[PDB]
Amino acid sequence: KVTVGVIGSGDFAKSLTIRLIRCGYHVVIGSRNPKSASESFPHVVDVTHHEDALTKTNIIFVAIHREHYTSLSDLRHLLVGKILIDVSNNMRINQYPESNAEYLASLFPDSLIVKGFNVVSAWALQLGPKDASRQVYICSNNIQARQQVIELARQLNFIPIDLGSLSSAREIENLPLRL
Ligand SMILES: NC(=O)C1=CN([C@@H]2O[C@H](COP(=O)(O)OP(=O)(O)OC[C@H]3O[C@@H](n4cnc5c(N)ncnc54)[C@H](OP(=O)(O)O)[C@@H]3O)[C@@H](O)[C@H]2O)C=CC1
Repeated sequence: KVTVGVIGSGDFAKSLTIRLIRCGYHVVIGSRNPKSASESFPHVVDVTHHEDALTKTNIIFVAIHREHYTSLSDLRHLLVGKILIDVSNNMRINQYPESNAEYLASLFPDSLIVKGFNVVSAWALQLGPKDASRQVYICSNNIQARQQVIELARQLNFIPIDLGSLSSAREIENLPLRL
């Protein structure tokens, strides 16, 4: 089984882990408190500290909020070359001078940041997307990473919508707030 990483242990991380297992992946979780977080996950999930989880995969969902990204800054060297999937949303349209994915890319300039899955609810990861809204919008400045995340979306039974460069991340982040 291919191993996919998730940083965080909240509702989104738990729901993502469900879907990843159901679709045939092995999951490693990086948590600040893995002994505590371990009960929030099945025994088949490897719950560990961030620095250990990162050695077990090259593709990591960053299932934390933007305001906590700098808590990972000391991992910069270990994260070099890894795909970081920015799943985040904000509470306001155009909240910051940069999109959350561009902010994450500025913190980890030698990682490969891909925006994706922010439009998917936790409940949708558990039950599946509605048949008329299976779409997940994906973008990145790195074409190869973008295509890997597009393929992961397909394996998770979503319809990936390729919006090209990371410049698209801002309006992808605005979309849940628009109607
Ligand atoms: N909930 C949802 O339905 C959706 C959420 N999202 C996005 O997913 C991401 C997570 O959302 P959600 O699960 O609801 O968020 P939570 O508020 O549950 O936070 C998630 C994780 O953040 C981690 N973390 C929390 N604080 C810190 C910190 N101070 N430093 C380092 N890590 C920290 C915790 O992991 P730990 O304690 O294990 O370290 C925690 O389990 C967000 O970006 C959100 O916008 C996207 C679509 C839907």
